[PDB]
Amino acid sequence: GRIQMRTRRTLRGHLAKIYAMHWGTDSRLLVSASQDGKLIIWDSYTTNKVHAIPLRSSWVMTCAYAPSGNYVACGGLDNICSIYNLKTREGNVRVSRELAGHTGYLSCCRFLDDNQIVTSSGDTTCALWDIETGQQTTTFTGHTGDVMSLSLAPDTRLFVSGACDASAKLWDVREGMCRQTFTGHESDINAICFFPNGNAFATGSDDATCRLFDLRAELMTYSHDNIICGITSVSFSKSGRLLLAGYDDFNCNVWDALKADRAGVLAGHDNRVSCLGVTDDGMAVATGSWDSFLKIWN
Amino acid sequence: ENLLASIIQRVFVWVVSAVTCFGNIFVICMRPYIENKLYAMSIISLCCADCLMGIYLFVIGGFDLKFRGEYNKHAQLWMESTHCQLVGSLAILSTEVSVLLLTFLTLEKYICIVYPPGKCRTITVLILIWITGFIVAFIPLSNKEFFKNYYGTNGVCFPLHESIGAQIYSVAIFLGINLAAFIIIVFSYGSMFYSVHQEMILAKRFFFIVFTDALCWIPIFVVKFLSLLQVEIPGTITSWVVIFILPINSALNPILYTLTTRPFKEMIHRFWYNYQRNEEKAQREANKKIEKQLQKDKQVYRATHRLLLLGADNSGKSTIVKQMRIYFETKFQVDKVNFHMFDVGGQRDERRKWIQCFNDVTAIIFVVDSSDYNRLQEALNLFKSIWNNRWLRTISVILFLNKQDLLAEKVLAGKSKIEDYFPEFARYTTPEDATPEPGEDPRVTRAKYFIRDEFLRISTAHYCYPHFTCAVDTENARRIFNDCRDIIQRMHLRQYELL
Amino acid sequence: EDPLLTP
Amino acid sequence: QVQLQESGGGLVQPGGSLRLSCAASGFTFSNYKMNWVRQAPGKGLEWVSDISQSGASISYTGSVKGRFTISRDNAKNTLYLQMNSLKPEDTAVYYCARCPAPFTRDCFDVTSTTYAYRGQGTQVTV
Repeated sequence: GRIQMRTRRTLRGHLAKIYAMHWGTDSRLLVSASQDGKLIIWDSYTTNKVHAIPLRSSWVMTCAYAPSGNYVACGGLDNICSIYNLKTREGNVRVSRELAGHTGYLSCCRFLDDNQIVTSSGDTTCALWDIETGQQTTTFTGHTGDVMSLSLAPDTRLFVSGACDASAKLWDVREGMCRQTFTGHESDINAICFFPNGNAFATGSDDATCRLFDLRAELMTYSHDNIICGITSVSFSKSGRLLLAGYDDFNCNVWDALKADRAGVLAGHDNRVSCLGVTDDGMAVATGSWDSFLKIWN
Repeated sequence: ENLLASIIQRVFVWVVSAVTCFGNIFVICMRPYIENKLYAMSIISLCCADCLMGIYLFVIGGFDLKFRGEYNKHAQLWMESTHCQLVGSLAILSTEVSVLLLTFLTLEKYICIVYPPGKCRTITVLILIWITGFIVAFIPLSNKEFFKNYYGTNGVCFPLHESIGAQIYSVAIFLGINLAAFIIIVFSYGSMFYSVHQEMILAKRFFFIVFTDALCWIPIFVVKFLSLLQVEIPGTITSWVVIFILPINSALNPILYTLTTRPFKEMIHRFWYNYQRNEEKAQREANKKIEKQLQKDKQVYRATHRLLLLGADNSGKSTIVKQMRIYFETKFQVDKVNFHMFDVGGQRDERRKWIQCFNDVTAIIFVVDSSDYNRLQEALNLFKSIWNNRWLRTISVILFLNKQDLLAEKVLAGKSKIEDYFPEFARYTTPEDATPEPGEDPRVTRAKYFIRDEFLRISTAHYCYPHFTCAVDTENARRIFNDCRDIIQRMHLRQYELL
Repeated sequence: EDPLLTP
Repeated sequence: QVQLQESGGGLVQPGGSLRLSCAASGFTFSNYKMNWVRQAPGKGLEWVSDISQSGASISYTGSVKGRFTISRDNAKNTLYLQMNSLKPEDTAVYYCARCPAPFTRDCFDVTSTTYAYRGQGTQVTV
């Protein structure tokens, strides 16, 4: 019926426009990147900072937390998904490696393991790197539009990518070809996220409409006449029955993945909801907008 | 026979008490829904002082209605009772605290506007102001024997109008520190207005604030001046003074700083749209170190100013960065102000979705050629897209018409027809406000202000700052710095509920 | 297994 | 699948007339401001006409203002360019452009390539 969850914690540490966040595997230790070139690790429960990495680029576009929790990825227009190691024998966090092999902005780069990471770049491509060698292990081309987002399957055998081509395509991690082509959107795609089952993926475009695609193929749509504003970040719950889209109405809109109705509205933010995240266990929702706040919702 | 004998007195006491209470309740209910946290909490404190004054008005009304027609017998009892000097202390506390908070807020606005302080400092100064109000309102009350019931001089119990031990305090609080507070407020808003102009709604708003302050407190100064000048004024006149004109702030500050401002309307529209222990102590120490690190980082990050650079491929986009490298990224210093000019152009020409990540940037510098007329139309298209973009609708655009020399010799040569690419030039006359530039033909001025004209007509159909530049002049950094100072002014006024 | 949907 | 189809063409003597029909398939034609673009041999892309969502605001490039005009047949969800007395120098392929975002006026339709919202186009030889 209704989902009325409020700002259970407020994280006021950030001092610039928050651009991207990512939950850890243990449902804690948020990674959050802001416009001050700062990449801050939070403990969600106690609301305390443990690491504050100074990024090279103030206007960072994406940040990522490794599944092992020892590495953190930073990416933007500088064509680099820098990997930083947290567990240092010297006791001080320092940069570890840099991956520079693209001519377009890495809008999102997320890990698979401690060694290999997939990146979605602004020059109409994706790339699986191995950070042990530094060479771009696999390249992914076939999008005729600026790639804006990608999502990683739970088994990490497929990763889906959405571009400004108004189409979202899968890519195999190893072989590197797109099996299924989905073109049912209407404007530029700004976010995408795998369904928890891994057999489907939701995609939020700038046409003020979200579309959930299933690989058995437009499969489902989420839109209304009142909303005339786009979607920035899309996230799924643990069970997948609930979806959250960061509309630019200065507040999140919570939809139902199966009913396509108005499940709720998460108001409380002053600007564009830059990024959304849901825990592995479905406990908390972390929302990062340009008001420099990580709003936690439970 | 009555504390407020005139019926006008009673009816307006009740009316103004209700108005004050309702306005401050609305301010309390609506302020957390709307930029700057310190300003918001200072507004909350001012609202608390105003509603304390409203409570004082309510309790005076209640005491007046307690003895209606029998006030003569109970007159000396209230003269000596602790209630009278208690409510006098409460009223004086409300007035003094509200005045001090207003001065603090206006001085903060002045120091943020004319010359472009942390949560801890805000709490410290706010609590110090409240404690100063308590001390000022209670020093007569503490030394009861010496102050001969200072508060209970008049029947209203607010001692505006007795011997030397009372008049010295009265002129020390009202003629002493309230007049200086008036001087601070009026000088601060005069300086803000002078700095802003050297648009029209700002002057009107400042006039309203200073007019409210004047209408409330310059009659208090006048009556204290006559009282100190041995001019006879009976206590009923200061009774009207306390009843009518003193609570003006308590009625108008809730509606002025909160109800008549633009973010209030924004919030209204938003509502309409909606409708083991060692580990803990180590973590605490790490949090303290990280918090001071983020303090230094916040000072650094607000010290610098982002400056996006945009234009055409043939335009002089890269030569601007190359010019101030002599003076992607490039950091420079102008008048001890750090600027961060970057020209991201190594990527693809598509720019609709990576331009959304430059919205906190102070200014987008749209530098484009003035000679290539196809590129001029492309510049018109790009400037239209920038101006009409949702996220660039709040970002000032510094328009630069680079290669003015190229346009000058291109129209002197007359090789290419401007009308073929833009027929309107056949029916255009030079603006009256054209800058006097001797030694150049009127054709150059006509064409150059003509391209300014389609740029500005699209802009008027954030603010646009059009300029002419070439690759020779090195002064463009100073002009960009002045424009950045102006943008600082407008958005600082935006943060303080003014613009 | 859905703390968001139900407490 | 956003589809833009250009219909109408053929070689035309200088000073002649023709019709260009931009048919839009897969999306609503009304919400988007529309543009006519043309690529000449040896030249880059340049959108020549723009029309707003309701047709209230119409703007033309200088080579188009005095010669020929644009219109929206929103009921037929299509764009008419009424070619009338075109200069012989403007032999070009006529592309149709839909602006990227709905309910807005910002448009970047002059991309060198990979702009998904332009049709194959037709070659007009005048």
